[PDB]
Amino acid sequence: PTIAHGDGRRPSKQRTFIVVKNCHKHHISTEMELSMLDLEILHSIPETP
Amino acid sequence: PTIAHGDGRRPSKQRTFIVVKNCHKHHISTEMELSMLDLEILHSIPETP
Repeated sequence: PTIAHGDGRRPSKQRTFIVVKNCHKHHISTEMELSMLDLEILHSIPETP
Repeated sequence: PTIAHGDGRRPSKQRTFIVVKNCHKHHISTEMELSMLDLEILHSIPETP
């Protein structure tokens, strides 16, 4: 908006500002290790304690 | 008003003051701009959505 003033200065027309805001994408990585012998007995079901 | 005194000083009379004040004027002006196309098609009826 504007103000009207009695002063001799020119009045200024209606004005709008159009503003663009942009994203930021961030990337996150973690790592895990698993033993082969550990993965071995998982499939079978145990019989002896 | 005044207050009487016993002294030999000459008396000041009844005192009257008349003060005149007048208006002051202010003018206020805004300017707006309207495009041709808006004001034209306002009269036009909607044929299609």
